[PDB]
Amino acid sequence: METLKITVYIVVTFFVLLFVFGFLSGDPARNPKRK
Amino acid sequence: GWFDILDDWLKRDRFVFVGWSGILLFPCAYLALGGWLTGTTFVTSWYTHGLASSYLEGCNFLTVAVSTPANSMGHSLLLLWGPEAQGDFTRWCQLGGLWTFIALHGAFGLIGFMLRQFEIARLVGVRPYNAIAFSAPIAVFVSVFLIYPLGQSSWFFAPSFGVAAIFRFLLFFQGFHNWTLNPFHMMGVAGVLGGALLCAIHGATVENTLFQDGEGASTFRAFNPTQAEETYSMVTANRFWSQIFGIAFSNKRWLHFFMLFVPVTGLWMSAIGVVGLALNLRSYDFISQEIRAAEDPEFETFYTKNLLLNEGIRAWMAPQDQPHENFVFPEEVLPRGNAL
Amino acid sequence: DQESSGFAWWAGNARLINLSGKLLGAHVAHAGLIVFWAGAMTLFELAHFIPEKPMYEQGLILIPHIATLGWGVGPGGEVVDTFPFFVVGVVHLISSAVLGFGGVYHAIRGPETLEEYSSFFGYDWKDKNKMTTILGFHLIVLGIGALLLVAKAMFFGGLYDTWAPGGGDVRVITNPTLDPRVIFGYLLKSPFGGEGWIVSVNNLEDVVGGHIWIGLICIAGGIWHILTTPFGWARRAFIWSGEAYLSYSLGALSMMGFIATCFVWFNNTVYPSEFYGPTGPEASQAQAMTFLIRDQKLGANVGSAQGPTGLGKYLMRSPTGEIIFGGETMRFWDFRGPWLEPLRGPNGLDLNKIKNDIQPWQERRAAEYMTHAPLGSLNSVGGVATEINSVNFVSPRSWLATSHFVLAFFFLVGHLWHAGRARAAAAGFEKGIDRESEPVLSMPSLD
Amino acid sequence: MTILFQLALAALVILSFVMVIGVPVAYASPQDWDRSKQLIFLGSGLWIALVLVVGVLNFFVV
Amino acid sequence: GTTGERPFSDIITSVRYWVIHSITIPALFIAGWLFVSTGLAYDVFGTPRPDSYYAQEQRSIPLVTDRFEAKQQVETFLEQLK
Amino acid sequence: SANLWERFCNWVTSTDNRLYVGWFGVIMIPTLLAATICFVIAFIAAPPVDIDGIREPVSGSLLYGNNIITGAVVPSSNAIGLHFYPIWEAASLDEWLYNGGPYQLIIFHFLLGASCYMGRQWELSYRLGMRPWICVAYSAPLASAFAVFLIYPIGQGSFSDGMPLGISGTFNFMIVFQAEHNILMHPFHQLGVAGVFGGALFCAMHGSLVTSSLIRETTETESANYGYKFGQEEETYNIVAAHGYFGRLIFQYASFNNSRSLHFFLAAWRVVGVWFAALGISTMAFNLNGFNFNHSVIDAKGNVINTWADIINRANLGMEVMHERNAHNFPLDLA
Amino acid sequence: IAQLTMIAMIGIAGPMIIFLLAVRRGNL
Amino acid sequence: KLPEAYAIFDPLVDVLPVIPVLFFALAFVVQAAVGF
Amino acid sequence: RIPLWIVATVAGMGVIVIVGLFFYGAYAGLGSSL
Ligand SMILES: CCCCCCCCCCCCCCCCCC(=O)OC[C@H](CO[C@@H]1O[C@H](CO[C@H]2O[C@H](CO)[C@H](O)[C@H](O)[C@H]2O)[C@H](O)[C@H](O)[C@H]1O)OC(=O)CCCCCCCCCCCCCCCCC
Ligand code: CLA
Ligand code: CLA
Ligand code: CLA
Ligand code: CLA
Ligand code: CLA
Ligand SMILES: C=Cc1c(C)c2cc3nc(c4c5[nH]c(cc6nc(cc1[nH]2)C(C)=C6CC)c(C)c5C(=O)[C@@H]4C(=O)OC)[C@@H](CCC(=O)OC/C=C(\C)CCC[C@H](C)CCC[C@@H](C)CCCC(C)C)[C@@H]3C
Ligand SMILES: CCCCCCCCCCCCCCCC(=O)O[C@H](COC(=O)CCCCCCCCCCCC)CO[C@@H]1O[C@@H](CO)[C@H](O)[C@H](O)[C@@H]1O
Ligand SMILES: CC1=C(/C=C/C(C)=C/C=C\C(C)=C\C=C/C=C(C)/C=C/C=C(C)/C=C/C2=C(C)CCCC2(C)C)C(C)(C)CCC1
Ligand SMILES: CC1=C(/C=C/C(C)=C/C=C\C(C)=C\C=C/C=C(C)/C=C/C=C(C)/C=C/C2=C(C)CCCC2(C)C)C(C)(C)CCC1
Ligand SMILES: CC1=C(\C=C/C(C)=C/C=C\C(C)=C\C=C\C=C(C)\C=C\C=C(C)\C=C\C2=C(C)CCCC2(C)C)C(C)(C)CCC1
Ligand SMILES: [Br-]
Ligand SMILES: [Br-]
Ligand SMILES: [Fe+2]
Repeated sequence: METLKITVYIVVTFFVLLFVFGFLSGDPARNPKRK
Repeated sequence: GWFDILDDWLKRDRFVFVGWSGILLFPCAYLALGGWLTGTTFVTSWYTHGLASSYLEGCNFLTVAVSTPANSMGHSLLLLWGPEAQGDFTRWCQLGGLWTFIALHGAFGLIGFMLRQFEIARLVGVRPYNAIAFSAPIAVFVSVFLIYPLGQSSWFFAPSFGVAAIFRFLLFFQGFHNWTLNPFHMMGVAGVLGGALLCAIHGATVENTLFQDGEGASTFRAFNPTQAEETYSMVTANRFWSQIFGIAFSNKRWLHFFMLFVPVTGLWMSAIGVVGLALNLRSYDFISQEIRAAEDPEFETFYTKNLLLNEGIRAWMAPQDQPHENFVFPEEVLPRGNAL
Repeated sequence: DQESSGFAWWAGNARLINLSGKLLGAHVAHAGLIVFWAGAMTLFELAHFIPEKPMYEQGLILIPHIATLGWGVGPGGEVVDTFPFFVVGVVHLISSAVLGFGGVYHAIRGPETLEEYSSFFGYDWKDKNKMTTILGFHLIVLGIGALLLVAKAMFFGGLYDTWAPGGGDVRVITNPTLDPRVIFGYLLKSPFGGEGWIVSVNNLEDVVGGHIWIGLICIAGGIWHILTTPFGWARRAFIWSGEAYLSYSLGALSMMGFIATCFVWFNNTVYPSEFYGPTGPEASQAQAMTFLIRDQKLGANVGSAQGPTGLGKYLMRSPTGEIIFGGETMRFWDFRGPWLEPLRGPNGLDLNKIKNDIQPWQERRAAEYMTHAPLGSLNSVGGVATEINSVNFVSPRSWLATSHFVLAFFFLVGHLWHAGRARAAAAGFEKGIDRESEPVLSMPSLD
Repeated sequence: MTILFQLALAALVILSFVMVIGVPVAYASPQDWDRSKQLIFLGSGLWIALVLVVGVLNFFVV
Repeated sequence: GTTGERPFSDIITSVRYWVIHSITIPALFIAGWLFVSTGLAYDVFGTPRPDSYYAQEQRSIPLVTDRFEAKQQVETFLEQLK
Repeated sequence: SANLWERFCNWVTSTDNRLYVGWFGVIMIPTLLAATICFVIAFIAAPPVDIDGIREPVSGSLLYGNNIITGAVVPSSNAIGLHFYPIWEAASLDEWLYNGGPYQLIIFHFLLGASCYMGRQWELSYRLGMRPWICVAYSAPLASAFAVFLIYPIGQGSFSDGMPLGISGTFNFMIVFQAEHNILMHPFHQLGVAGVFGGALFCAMHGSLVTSSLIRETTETESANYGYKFGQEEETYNIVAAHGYFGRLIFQYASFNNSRSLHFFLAAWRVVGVWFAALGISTMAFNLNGFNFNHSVIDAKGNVINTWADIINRANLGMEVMHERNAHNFPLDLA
Repeated sequence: IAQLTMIAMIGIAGPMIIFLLAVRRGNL
Repeated sequence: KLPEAYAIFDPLVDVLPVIPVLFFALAFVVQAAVGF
Repeated sequence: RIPLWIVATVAGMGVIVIVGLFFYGAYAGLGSSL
């Protein structure tokens, strides 16, 4: 069982990072135009 | 043309339009809304349900109502000059008289009012889709206030005009009828929910689509009333859902006629099922189940669980709920879990 | 001169672009209002608390707080003198003056702009540091209070400890816990049933010895935001609108109301059951505890008493293999408190201590928490949903849990509100889209 | 001095019910903002005091 | 579009209104309050005085037994309590 | 040139893709799928689950409770209450099965993911210039479901009492509620009905009137729902032609004049109360239940004169007693 | 017996601080 | 239970807290006097 | 000519005050719990 744990955590992690690191660079600009 | 003289006055665009409908709609729609309030605050049902109705008795807004008549009555329309009260407001008041009353006047008020749509939309000149949409409601009321009672025992068992009064009606159904398990009612639900979902999906789907066709930071001054064309671009909003929830609209013409269906529709559904409860002809059991349950102390489904509730919400109820059928319930006899 | 130039009415409020001393004296307005309730209702409780009758059977929540620090305490928790309560109550109503008085000043006769007149007390939302500055400042003002307790538990009258050696009795915390891990640990783990983020605080030192760790953190924070302009990444993200700032610091609170409502609902320590009510779980355990006792006395053997479900009538094993009351109370096995702990052992309940060490007092305390449970009725009617009209108490812990939630909830939808629109200012969608250049009209429509 | 007390705060009672009504108008009404603005420091002197009067006075209760 | 609208949007501010109505409101308020303070209400709808629910003794409930002679029952069921 | 990540970050935020994979989506999708497929299967073959503590598994399902109204996904078991039961705990997947393990995994997912939909429901509100408060009307939704999956549980002991996912489990979950919290006697639950029983009432209108006012584009040759080719900036339906009616139904001033103050009101009614309800349940998860009038109304000597809501009490006491029979050995249900 | 007087006074206080402010005219 | 010498005052303080509701409730009195 | 505003405040007390009697009569009325 325990072996699965980590696999699962990793995945979870791999993503959040994708969520956080991702939402960071090139965002407040992510739209059509800024007026 | 005296006929046109009366007509003439009637349908004359007053402040709050009167109309031919006005001669039916308005009176009944009065003593009803009225009668409710009248008994709500002055009359007791103590001689039919030995319970307090009016605010005078001490009752609370929630705990007040014009309780249906004693089942001893039947479906007799308790006329004031009805052999029941023999003609006597005070008694006729005590024998529940107001019920058949409130119900029937409201009956004709609901009639008079649906006709209140057909009149206007025909003068003003528009599709009869409003009045048509009133079918949903005439059904609901008709199903749960006349047919139900009529096909059952007394006028008694019919809903009673109040809050806690109908709240009862609810549990009642969950109990000996197990309404919650009916295909129909499970659709009424479908309507009354989605219809609301729509009412809002579209509601705020609008407030957040429209354009800057006004100046300030508030949308109230924004164009209208009917001038410039359309506030929300049904295209810019479209691609919003077609990419979020997968599928969106096109053609506000239908989105405005599917908004009608949804509720007026589902609401009619239940109304049918409800007629089914008249003849107790309801959806209570799942044969395939009771039989597989009978011979196996190890098979339990929510269904059975729910099913046990009923007995509970019935054994304890009925007696003090159905006074006229002198229920005598020993302490033992009464079902109930262990320790509670 | 507004409403025509100002946007809307209901939303009429909110005028403020670079600066405004009106909204200044408006936060210094309302924020006075708050001080008023503090003292207003306080004086409304002391004006009630019967000589001696459960601090919770009376609608008291402000008092119950002032108590936990140790003002009017009493070996057991029984108020000793209805005076400390009064001191704050008025020191507030009076306090409502200063914080109130000048509130109405900056609001009508106060100088609008904060640039034309003063220049240090004048901001501008786009001003990155002015903003980043004031921050650490109020941060510093928190690091201060963050130390009163330190000095309230260590010097001016320790807190009321319901985990004292002989019974509840305001002792003075002398050994605050300064072990960076245990204190930095709490937050660092425990999310669910096993334990709570921070809702799980065994002793009153892990708190004092910890509030110390925070009174510094936010303090050494002023010396940082005050002393510093944004770093290099956060420039991006974190849109710097005035409105947005409202959300930024808003949805925080929403998170706090939640992490709040929980503390009162569960916590036994910072929320002594003696001043407030008996934590829900504590109630459920009171039940079994009682009937376990009522029964053992009748001559029964809880140790071997076989349940009706076949599980354990009074006791059973836990997924950890420990002993815990039975029936349904298993739902609350994680719960802990002073009246049971001694009647506890090395593997969970101890069949020995549970047979004779069952000291007399516990049976009753264990009783009170049974009768008085975190359940009631809107119109205050204590007892299960369907109890006759007689007792009418409704637990404070029940009241603080509910209340806050409704608030902390809405707030979360309140943060959405602004943090989502304010994303449209620095974008200009806020007011809709432009009738001529709608950004979707220039996109390769997927189909 | 049990007696004279009751009036010491029953003084800061009618003072502020009045301060509540005054102060406002003084920043809103054109009826000379300066004469009212000065009478303003009137009760704000009794205020500071009148409470402080109930101040050390409060200790002499029963 | 077209509107045969009468005054309204102001008639509350009407100087004569809050006058010939500073007499009609309270004259209506107490009018009813008496319909109550008298006890008339009861005698009107038959509603029981909080003392006239169960007779001083017996614990039954005057449930209307039949349907055609209902009133009669109520009759004797009323005199009952005494 | 931009490196490969700067691309990823455009693909995920591209306003082009068939269905937007917003950042939130990066946690929404992976989550949502986990749940669904899990549920979707254990809804088929769901080994006998034992919700309430007592070891007496009640497994409605298909490959057992061969039915659609019956079966559902059964909750966690008191035993491991409010405790996190991570599939990887059960010393045997068979163990993770007995103890409702499948439930959680799914719930936490559909919960958090819905939160993700909540968010990624605004990612376009921004990624595409337009007012952001669409996602806000989705608050009333989410929150609720949260109230019936997370709040009530945290509130009481363990998830054991958390809206079992399945038609009939709903009802059970509900009936229990009504019997432990006079939730039908709530001025909150009122507000769910209040609005829900409104949106239904109103969806019928705007849908009514609108359709009730359409120009003239085909003459029953085909249908009338063609009086609008998509994209046109005109408004197939006539506004004032419309109001002229409702203003004429209930006196004017009562029918809506401005169209934008209309459509808003449609999120106004639903969301406003659907929230309340969401709060109501979430409120009682702490035991501040509906009104208590049991006996309330009294007599002179003291006889108890019955309040309608007294009846409501029996139909409650009834369910009260029978629910979770043989699962508690004492007289007071404090959960 | 009844401070129902106090509450109404405190009440009428601020809703009539506006009256005087509107009858004296004063940029409200 | 208000310290003796102040008993004469519980009569008022008893209505003290219920002020705060009045304050948002007040910001409305004004706004109508200004027709919004 | 009475200030349209005061027409709304004097009345908004009528309900605000009557419902207050109402809410009291529920703590001592005939519909009390005593
Ligand atoms: C691991 C992966 C899971 C991911 C989850 C995905 C779903 C996310 C959706 C929303 C975010 C949820 C995040 C976690 C929610 C935690 C809920 C919970 O039950 O948390 C569990 C803890 C446990 O607290 C209790 O803590 C107790 C500790 O006190 C006990 O023990 C103490 C120490 O001995 C004392 O003795 C005390 O007297 C005694 O009572 C016990 O351990 C109990 O077993 C324990 O339940 O509670 C608390 O953390 C409350 C305070 C912090 C948690 C959050 C607060 C409220 C959050 C609600 C937000 C959702 C609302 C819906 C949103 C609406 C629209 C968006
Ligand atoms: C760098 C200078 C500076 C400092 C030291 C402060 C300090 C403070 N500001 Mg502030 N402010 C500043 C600049 C500053 N401000 C600027 C430039 C602006 C915009 C122009 C503002 C706008 C602003 C608003 C809108 C508000 C504040 C408030 C506050 C107070 C926060 C209340 C609190 O922390 O809980 C109190 C808890 C504590 C533990 C405080 C510890 C005791 C300390 C403060 C000792 C102070 C001694 C003295 C003041 C007596 C007590 C003060 C009183 C506040 C109790 C705090 C006193 C809030 C407030 O309270 O005002 C009504 C508030 O609403 N400020
Ligand atoms: C949130 C914190 C905060 C901040 C950043 C400010 C900032 C400001 N206030 Mg201010 N104010 C506040 C809270 C705050 N106030 C509160 C809570 C009240 C009501 C209790 C007031 C009442 C008020 C008035 C009536 C006036 C201001 C003025 C000002 C501006 C210049 C005066 C000044 O600030 O002196 C800086 C503060 C000090 C240097 C501290 C000195 C403290 C000494 C020891 C005592 C101060 C006098 C005190 C003994 C007598 C008080 C009476 C006073 C009203 C004259 C400046 C922008 C205006 C001003 O005076 O501008 C020239 C002005 O007329 N305020
Ligand atoms: C909690 C902190 C907080 C703060 C500081 C603000 C601040 C602000 N909000 Mg706001 N808001 C919040 C939480 C907050 N909000 C929450 C939790 C929600 C719901 C999730 C909202 C929803 C919201 C909306 C829809 C709007 C604002 C707006 C505003 C701005 C206008 C100020 C305003 O209109 O008040 C001054 C007075 C009022 C707003 C009236 C309040 C009293 C109401 C009308 C009750 C009326 C009584 C009557 C019985 C109501 C019947 C019930 C019925 C209304 C449902 C202001 C910046 C407006 C804006 O966009 O500008 C910023 C705006 O349109 N907010
Ligand atoms: C309690 C919270 C609160 C606070 C602090 C404010 C503060 C403010 N609002 Mg406001 N507002 C609120 C709630 C609040 N509002 C609500 C709920 C609504 C919805 C109706 C509004 C609707 C609104 C609008 C439309 C406007 C404001 C405006 C303002 C600003 C100017 C105030 C003014 O011109 O009044 C003038 C003051 C008077 C006419 C007399 C009021 C009497 C005083 C202020 C009360 C005295 C308090 C107490 C009884 C006396 C204390 C005694 C003491 C001296 C000892 C100011 C920042 C204006 C602005 O420009 O901002 C957007 C504006 O146009 N508000
Ligand atoms: C006429 C009588 C009546 C009416 C009108 C209602 C109405 C309501 N009751 Mg209710 N009730 C009644 C009688 C009634 N009740 C009685 C007699 C009882 C006794 C048991 C109850 C007990 C009861 C309980 C315990 C609860 C209710 C709740 C509700 C509300 C649920 C709807 C809602 O709020 O949405 C909010 C919910 C959502 C918006 C769902 C969230 C959205 C998720 C994500 C949907 C997921 C979609 C799915 C994943 C699809 C995936 C893809 C798909 C598209 C293919 C609603 C207002 C619920 C409530 O009010 O809390 C909110 C509730 O918990 N009732
Ligand atoms: C939630 C319950 C519910 C109520 C409160 C309700 C109320 C109303 N619906 C109306 C309309 C509609 N409802 C419609 C579809 C629906 N309406 C629904 C559900 C309701 N509709 C359901 C959800 C469908 C949608 C799926 C259509 C579209 C219309 C109309 O267009 C119409 C409208 O335009 O409204 C603005 C209004 C017509 C007024 C009228 O007929 O007066 C005449 C009748 C009178 C005055 C006498 C009352 C008649 C009744 C039988 C007497 C009962 C009196 C007592 C029972 C009072 C009850 C109070 C106690 C029981 C507590 C009225 C405000
Ligand atoms: C801010 C507004 C926003 C909109 C939402 C507001 C929703 C508020 C809902 C409140 C409704 C009930 C209030 C309870 C107060 C109370 O309890 O009054 C009761 C009667 O109530 C009532 O009479 C309710 C009045 C509703 C009747 C209106 C029906 C249509 C007629 C209108 C035509 C006008 C031309 C009587 O009280 C009783 O008082 C005694 C009996 O005399 C008893 O001893 C008890 O105390 C009992 O409570
Ligand atoms: C501006 C504004 C406003 C407001 C504001 C504020 C800020 C508020 C408030 C308020 C406040 C902030 C206030 C205050 C205060 C109060 C005071 C200042 C008072 C007093 C009182 C007293 C002092 C008392 C009491 C007492 C004593 C003394 C002791 C004991 C006894 C007794 C209880 C009697 C309004 C609403 C108009 C709206 C608009 C804006
Ligand atoms: C424990 C304890 C204590 C203390 C503690 C503390 C003091 C702590 C802490 C802390 C903490 C616990 C903190 C916190 C927090 C933080 C946070 C909360 C954060 C965050 C943020 C975020 C999350 C964000 C944002 C964002 C995102 C989200 C992503 C991207 C974008 C951005 C960046 C914007 C004491 C002893 C005293 C008491 C008891 C115990
Ligand atoms: C009976 C009868 C009749 C008629 C009738 C009537 C005429 C009725 C009525 C009536 C009425 C006409 C009643 C009434 C009423 C009302 C009331 C008693 C009310 C009220 C209330 C309320 C409701 C208030 C208030 C409120 C508010 C402000 C808050 C929330 C909402 C509400 C609305 C609740 C005749 C002789 C033909 C025949 C015999 C029988
Ligand atoms: Br059950
Ligand atoms: Br139990
Ligand atoms: Fe529309």
